[PDB]
Amino acid sequence: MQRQFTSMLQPGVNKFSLRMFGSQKAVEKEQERVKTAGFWIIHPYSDFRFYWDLIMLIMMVGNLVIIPVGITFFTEQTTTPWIIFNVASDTVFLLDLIMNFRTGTVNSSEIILDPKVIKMNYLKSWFVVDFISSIPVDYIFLIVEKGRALRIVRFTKILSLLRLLRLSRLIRYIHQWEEIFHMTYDLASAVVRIFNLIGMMLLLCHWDGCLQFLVPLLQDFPPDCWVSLNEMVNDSWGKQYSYALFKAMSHMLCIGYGAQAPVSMSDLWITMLSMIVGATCYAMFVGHATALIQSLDSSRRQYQEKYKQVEQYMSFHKLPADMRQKIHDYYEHRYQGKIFDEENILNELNDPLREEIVNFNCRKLVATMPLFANADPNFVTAMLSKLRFEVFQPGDYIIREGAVGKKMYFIQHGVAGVITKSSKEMKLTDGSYFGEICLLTKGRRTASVRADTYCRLYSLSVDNFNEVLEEYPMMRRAFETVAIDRLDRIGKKNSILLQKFQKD
Amino acid sequence: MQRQFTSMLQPGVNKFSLRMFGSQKAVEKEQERVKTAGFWIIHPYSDFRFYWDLIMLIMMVGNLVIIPVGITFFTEQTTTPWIIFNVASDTVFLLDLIMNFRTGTVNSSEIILDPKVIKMNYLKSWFVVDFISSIPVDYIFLIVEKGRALRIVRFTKILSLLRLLRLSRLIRYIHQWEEIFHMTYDLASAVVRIFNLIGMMLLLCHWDGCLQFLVPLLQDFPPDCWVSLNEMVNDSWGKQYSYALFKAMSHMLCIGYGAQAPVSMSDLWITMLSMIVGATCYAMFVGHATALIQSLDSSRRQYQEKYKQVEQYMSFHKLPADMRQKIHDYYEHRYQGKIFDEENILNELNDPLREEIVNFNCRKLVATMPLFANADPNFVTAMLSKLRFEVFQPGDYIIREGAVGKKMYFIQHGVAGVITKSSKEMKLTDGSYFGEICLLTKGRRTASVRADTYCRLYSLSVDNFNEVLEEYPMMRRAFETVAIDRLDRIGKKNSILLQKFQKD
Amino acid sequence: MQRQFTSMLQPGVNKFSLRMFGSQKAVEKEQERVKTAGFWIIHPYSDFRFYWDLIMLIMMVGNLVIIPVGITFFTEQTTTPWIIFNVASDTVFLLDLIMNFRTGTVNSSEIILDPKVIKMNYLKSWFVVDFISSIPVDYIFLIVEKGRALRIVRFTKILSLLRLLRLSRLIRYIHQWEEIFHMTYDLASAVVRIFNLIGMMLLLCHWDGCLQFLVPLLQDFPPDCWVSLNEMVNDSWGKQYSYALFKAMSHMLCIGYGAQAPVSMSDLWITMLSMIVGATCYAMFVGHATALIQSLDSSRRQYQEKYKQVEQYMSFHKLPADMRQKIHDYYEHRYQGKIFDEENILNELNDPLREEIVNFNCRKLVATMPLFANADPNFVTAMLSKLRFEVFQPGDYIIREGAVGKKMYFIQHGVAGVITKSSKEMKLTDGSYFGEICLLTKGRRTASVRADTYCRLYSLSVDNFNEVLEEYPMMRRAFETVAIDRLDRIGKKNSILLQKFQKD
Amino acid sequence: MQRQFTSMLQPGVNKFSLRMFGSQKAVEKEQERVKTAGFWIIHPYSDFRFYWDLIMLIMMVGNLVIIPVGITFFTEQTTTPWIIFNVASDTVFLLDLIMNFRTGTVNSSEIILDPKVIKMNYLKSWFVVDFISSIPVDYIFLIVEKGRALRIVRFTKILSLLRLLRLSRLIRYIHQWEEIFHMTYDLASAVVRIFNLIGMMLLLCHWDGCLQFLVPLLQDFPPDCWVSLNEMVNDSWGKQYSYALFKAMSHMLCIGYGAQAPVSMSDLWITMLSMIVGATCYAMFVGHATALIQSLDSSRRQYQEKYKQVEQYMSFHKLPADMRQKIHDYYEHRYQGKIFDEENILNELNDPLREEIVNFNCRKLVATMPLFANADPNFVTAMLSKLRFEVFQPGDYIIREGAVGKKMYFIQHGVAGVITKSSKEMKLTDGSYFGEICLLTKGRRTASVRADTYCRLYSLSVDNFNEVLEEYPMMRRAFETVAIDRLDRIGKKNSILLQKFQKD
Ligand SMILES: Nc1ncnc2c1ncn2[C@@H]1O[C@@H]2COP(=O)(O)O[C@H]2[C@H]1O
Repeated sequence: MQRQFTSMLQPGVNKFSLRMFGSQKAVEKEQERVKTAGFWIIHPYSDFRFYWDLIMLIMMVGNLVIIPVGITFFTEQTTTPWIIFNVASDTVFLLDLIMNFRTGTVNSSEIILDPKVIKMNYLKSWFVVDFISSIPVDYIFLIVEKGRALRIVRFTKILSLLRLLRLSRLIRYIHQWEEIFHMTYDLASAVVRIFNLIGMMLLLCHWDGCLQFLVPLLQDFPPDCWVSLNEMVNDSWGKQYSYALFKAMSHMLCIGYGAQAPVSMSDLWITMLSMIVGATCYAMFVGHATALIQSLDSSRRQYQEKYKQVEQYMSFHKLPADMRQKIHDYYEHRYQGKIFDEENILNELNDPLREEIVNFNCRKLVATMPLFANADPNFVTAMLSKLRFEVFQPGDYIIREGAVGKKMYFIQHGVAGVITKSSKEMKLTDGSYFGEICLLTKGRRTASVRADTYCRLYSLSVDNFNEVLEEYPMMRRAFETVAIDRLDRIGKKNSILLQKFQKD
Repeated sequence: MQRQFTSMLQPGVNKFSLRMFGSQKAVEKEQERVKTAGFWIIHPYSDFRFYWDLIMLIMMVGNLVIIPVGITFFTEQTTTPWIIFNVASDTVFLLDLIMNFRTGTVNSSEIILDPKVIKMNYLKSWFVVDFISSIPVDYIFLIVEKGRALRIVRFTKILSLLRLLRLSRLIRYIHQWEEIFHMTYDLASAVVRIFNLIGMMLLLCHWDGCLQFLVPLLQDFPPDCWVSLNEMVNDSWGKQYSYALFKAMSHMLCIGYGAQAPVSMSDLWITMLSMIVGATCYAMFVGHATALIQSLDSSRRQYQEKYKQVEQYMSFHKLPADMRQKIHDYYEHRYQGKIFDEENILNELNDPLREEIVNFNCRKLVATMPLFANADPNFVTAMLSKLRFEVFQPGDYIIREGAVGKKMYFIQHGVAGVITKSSKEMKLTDGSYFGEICLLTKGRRTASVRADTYCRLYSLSVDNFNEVLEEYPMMRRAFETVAIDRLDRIGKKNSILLQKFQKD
Repeated sequence: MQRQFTSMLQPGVNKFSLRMFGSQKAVEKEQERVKTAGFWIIHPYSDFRFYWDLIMLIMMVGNLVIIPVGITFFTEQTTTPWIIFNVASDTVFLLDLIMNFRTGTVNSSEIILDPKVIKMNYLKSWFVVDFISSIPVDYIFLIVEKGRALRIVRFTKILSLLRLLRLSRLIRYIHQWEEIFHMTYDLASAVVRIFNLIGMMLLLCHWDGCLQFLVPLLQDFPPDCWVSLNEMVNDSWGKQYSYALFKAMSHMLCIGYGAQAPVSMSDLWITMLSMIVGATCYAMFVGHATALIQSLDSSRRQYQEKYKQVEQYMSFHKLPADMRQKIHDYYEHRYQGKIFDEENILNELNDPLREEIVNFNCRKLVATMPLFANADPNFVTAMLSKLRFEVFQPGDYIIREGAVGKKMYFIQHGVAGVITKSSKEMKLTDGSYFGEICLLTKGRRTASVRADTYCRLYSLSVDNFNEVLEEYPMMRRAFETVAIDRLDRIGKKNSILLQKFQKD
Repeated sequence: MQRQFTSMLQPGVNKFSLRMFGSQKAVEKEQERVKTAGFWIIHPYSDFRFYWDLIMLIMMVGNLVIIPVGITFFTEQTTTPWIIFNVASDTVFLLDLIMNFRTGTVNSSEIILDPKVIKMNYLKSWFVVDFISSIPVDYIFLIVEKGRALRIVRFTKILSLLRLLRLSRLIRYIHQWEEIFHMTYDLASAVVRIFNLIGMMLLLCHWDGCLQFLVPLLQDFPPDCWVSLNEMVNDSWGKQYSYALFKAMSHMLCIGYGAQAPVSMSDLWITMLSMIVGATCYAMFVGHATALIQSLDSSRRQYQEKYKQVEQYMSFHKLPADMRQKIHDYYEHRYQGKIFDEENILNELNDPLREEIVNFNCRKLVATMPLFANADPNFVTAMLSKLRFEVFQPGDYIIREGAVGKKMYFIQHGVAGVITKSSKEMKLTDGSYFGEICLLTKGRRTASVRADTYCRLYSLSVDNFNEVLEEYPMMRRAFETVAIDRLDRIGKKNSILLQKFQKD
């Protein structure tokens, strides 16, 4: 199963991968490139690499949690199981270190050159810290000593603490994979940021708890320390840890001290350090929280902000209360508490998508109308692209009689009434259009039109209409025919239209 | 009164409802849809549902407040009145649970399918938690036991604590109804968010207060606990609660500990937990406050921000101080400390509304002018739509003599003076227009015009004017006539105009 | 001096007033309106009113500071000087109350109707609180009693505390005058908001300090209170106040308790209340600070944000590093770290201002050029309005030979070199223009032009140029002449131009 | 080496300098201006000045750190080394003061007038504070005394504290140079702001630590002070300082008190003051942190915000889930999680840069296409400027057969298939163009085109195409030829094209 291994090493065709590299052909090229170095090089966005990093993360986390505690509260640090654990952990880290040379880096296109690009760049960047972390230094030191004890013991713990420098690597890994996870699952940034901070914060607290206890151990439990004053040196490890952790935590969240304020200088300085660390962390957390909160209601906030401008405008012109109310109502009907700019979004989209959206919007209208179903779909598409959405309140004159008409209408939803001299009352339903005659006749509006209820209309401008009809002269005839009947019903004969019909 | 009940079950025609569903016809359709399931199904936006939720909220709140306290500070938990209270409360919750199957869900259109849509979705979503909360588990356990006591008693309290899981339901309800309340009364989001948080925070504090006391009770008041060290075990319930609450509250708001720092591990851990809960809550509160504050002065802030850009621009070109001052003055006059973009807002509005606004703005002007009152209102409307607002400072040449004039003017407010060679001094008042001759003659400006005080003018561009006058050729004649007299007064005869008049 | 008084009562012609009311004539109208009610009514924006409010504010502040302290720490509350102070203060407040009926309200235009508008609205709005505050209730109570003592004494202090309800009025006044002060001196909003909060916060702290001491006094110094445990009942007033204030302050800023955690319930509850008040206040302060900070660097922040978008764009297209660097350099040269949009700002301004700005920008250019100084200033104005600012980096081909030229140029600043076949090297200085021939000839570019150093140019488009020259055909001749000489120098004869010259 | 000195005094030609002054010629002018005053005046942006300020900053920092400590914890303040240090420090400050008269100020152009502009402005601005700081006042006082001791000693320390007023100058310097450093290295503002605050905060803490100890020293260690209660008067200086610092720091970060709550009034008041200082500082820090955090993820946040609007839009129209998914996919492909507006950025850039960018984008396309490599580069440039980027998803009809075609295409990347009646299957690769025939023929689309995979296309509109081809009629012929072959292959003969070819 070498082929399988090879496949694993190369980048898979994931959704994220596709997004990164565009087409699938492009992905293949990357794979081919990878193939140059055999049974050695690993691509940064590979599946195997992901798995490896996952493996690392758990282990790393454990080490960060467990190691300090082990160093501090357990004096028997040369016992079997512990030793076994340590060596094994070190091995994994060593392996990881080795892998980083095989692993490709990303800066432009990813650096796939094995001996030159990856090795020489990594050796001058992060290799120094990593190497120290990977190797078991304390054990080496012990071996050296082998080939007066208290001092040695004291020294060893500090040396062992070098194994905690793996945190940097962990951080790096998190930063890498989190970016990848944004391009997969569409994560909210703020949430992610807060979670990381929380993880960091807790870790720091833990370290402080360990650290505070540790200094006394290192300093041989002097009587003016906090451990000796409470008389909990001979108490169980767990209790001590808890107390230490509590002490650390208080400083972090700005509560208080331990049993008493620190007496000895060493203790005092440690406390101060913790406070400095803690307070800053807390501040950062607060900031993060604020950011998160702002993000969460950003959609709602924005709308309100936009509306505020409208209010200000009104104030500037000193409009009557009634008028203001009307405007407010209109706004409510139009946007329904949702900020967006159709002009921008539609522009951003491509043609087919736009068509799809438009069709969905006006599907009902299309179904209703007799002209739209029979004619070619291309014509329909042409028509619906040029439409512009409008909302009218009840008691608004949509068209006034005698004016110069720039735009016709299409009733998607609601009921509008027609008013003409000696025409009684005529009411229009959904899937009806009005204002077609003034654009055809090139004259004035034959009669007034006023909305009965709230009317949701799709307007079409004159120029657009003309453009549409230059492409499809057969559809104009139908329109003309429709107009003529309406005119007859009304009682106002348009002569030009009649002439045109005769000609036809 | 079954009809009434049915009506209640169906959605009413509220303002919010109208907003949601658009037209009233649409609302009727929803009602009809609801009617399919008889004496069973309840619509989410129904009036009855609202009332039910209101009923729940009070009760729920009471339970959240009262239950924990009861569990903790009252050992006599099997007494009559308490028992009566508990059972009754449980009944209501059970009823509510039953209702959720009858209640429709909102995701698109609301799911009105009774046996399939509502029941199967809710059973796999929130039913598990709810059911546990509703049932009186402790009593059931007791019954089971009936069909050594201390342990049982200890167990029972924890079981009873399951009744506090109703909080989730409460939260859900709040989230639902708050959305509805945004679409009714136009609430500020930030305020709402803060209030909810406050409610939550207080509740949490209360729980902590209860919780802290509770552990000692559960653990049988060990001598190293905070209750036994203060010697307030046998003190009255209320005092204990207060002290406990105080302790909780301090941790929340980051003040301090109780009488002393916790000695026993159990206490210590509890304290730590509280601190973790408390600190985070505080941070969240701070964030919310920040958000609120930003929202409150957002209208003011924005203006300032906008102005800052202007200042920066000036700095970039390194303008003289005098010039800068002038610009500042202009800005002050123009916007009056109010950020808004007329171009956007007007576009957003529909035609009738625009007309109304324009009319209100220029009502005074219309009243003043002799031409506007006599002519058709359509013409007036056409004119006023195309107008563009402008502000001039005293000592600014509005028109310079001999230039090519692109726009005429209309004095809404202020006083402007005309300057011509051997024309002495002429001053114009509100409701007067100037700059009409260059657009009619299609030549140069006959004389200069300079503002006396601050002038608020409505400009009309040449193209727009032409457009207006192609529709109404009768109004042009009047303009021409007006011009001729003015020309005569001046002493500069325009020949083309004269010719036109002769022709007429 | 009744006339003077009358004048004072009426609104003065301040800058703020002018801004509010527009023209000075308008202000006069307001004064006339005011005149309807004689020796009675006061305008809200009057000078006298301002002075009155100033007088109030100091007094009010003093009362807020002094009264609580007096109530608490001085048992001898019936002494002479104190009595004198109190009565006098009350008198002023009573007078202020009376004034509010005379004072006009602002909602639209300000309500100047004396008996109906001002009196009936204020009587149902804020009169209840105010009246109570104004009257000396404690003294009245004492009088009543006159026409067992300890209880009475206890009662009286609480009654006196009603005089602290003037805070509301103070707040109102501050809110009023701060708005006015925005329209005078162009204050930063955030700063103002923070200052108010600080004032409020300190006041609250003071009250808490007083309040904490006060309860013990009211409760007769019970031995389980904080005052009796420290044994500072018989200590001097000042020390007590300080300690009390300290205690209050700690709760506000989240430090700690007093000497010990509160023992008695009353004390405990008070402490809790203070904490609730304090913590919230602190949160608010933090929010305000955040807001202020964001405001302060908003000009800088915005620029950075804008740039970030550019960077993102570059990243999207995956541009070479060199190219990116070039772009960065260009950006630096163009905007100089200053965000602004000329297109918007210029549109916002009126014509004369624009002209002034343009002239200032291109004054140097005008001075340099021989054509601009001799010709009419109108022509110059026309030219300079249509110009568009551009920046070029050294080594950029401004014009390439043989291309179709849409725009000519004007060198404001920097040095550009001309490159033609067998033309050697020609270098242009400030106040020189190039690219004029392609627009005149209506053909192709005669020769290439490349920048030597960083060149700051003003471009003029073809259409604009044509527009300019239709108005002024005499200036075209000069241009033609200039071109011809250049052509001769080059060695490339343009025939059309020659023909035109011949015709001329 | 006087020439060198002179050079140093004058402004160097740095990058920052260039940015400030534009061209290098301009810089020379500044130098010339500087030359008017000889061996005296120093320019604000000079290199020497920078160095001087750097020198000051270290020294100033040291003084701020060291002086207070010296004043407080060392009673032997008249010893040799200390004296030597003090005098030397004073000398430097005196020199700096002298320099400020020689140093030019910046307000517009920098004030280079030596006796009038720089001296008279600085003498009325900041000279008062500075002078006091510079002079050794304590020593002068001592001298005066020379030409009962305890009181004198007490006095002297306070006088010496005047030397701490150099902080203002330091602040000023920082504010100056930080602005300069923004215009050099493109620093993130937020980071800079936070760092300054941190520096300030620490300094304040230090001062508080010193200050707290100092009052006892001044007050002669009264037994009710915090130093005497802990019995650490005779302890070493360092320990005392640490304890004092700790005490200060706790108040700053809101932890607690020292050993006990303050007993004496003096101590108490000091503590309160510290708390006031501390809390405010902490709040400010929090605000700064928040600002920083918002800045850091602003690029990411913005994108998310933008997307939210899209989501809202979708919600408003109530689109199907499938459709929504499609839209999401499109968005992901198009922008790749990166907010930017090409329309704005490109407008902001100049022509050459745009050309460069466009060329880089379409270099591959150019390489691919046979027509583009052979023809003139000018033509290519013309073509590529007018192109518009578009993205298509697999299964989208790019062109539908029979429609009126407004735009042709260019396949940068991906694979698109052509569909015609009885044409089998034809597939196009990168560097191929389609949609050219409808623009040439001025008719309808000959056949449909649908994307196979994700297609990245560059569209060219009809009008733009026409514009391009009016300039280059030779390139049209090639296009026609290409079309004809394609038509032949298809089987649909276009007659007009054929006619044109014949004519040619
Ligand atoms: N000898 C010259 N001196 C100054 N400018 C020139 C000379 N020759 C050409 N130019 C300018 O360089 C430009 C090149 O393109 P145009 O033909 O648009 O217009 C040309 C002139 O404006």
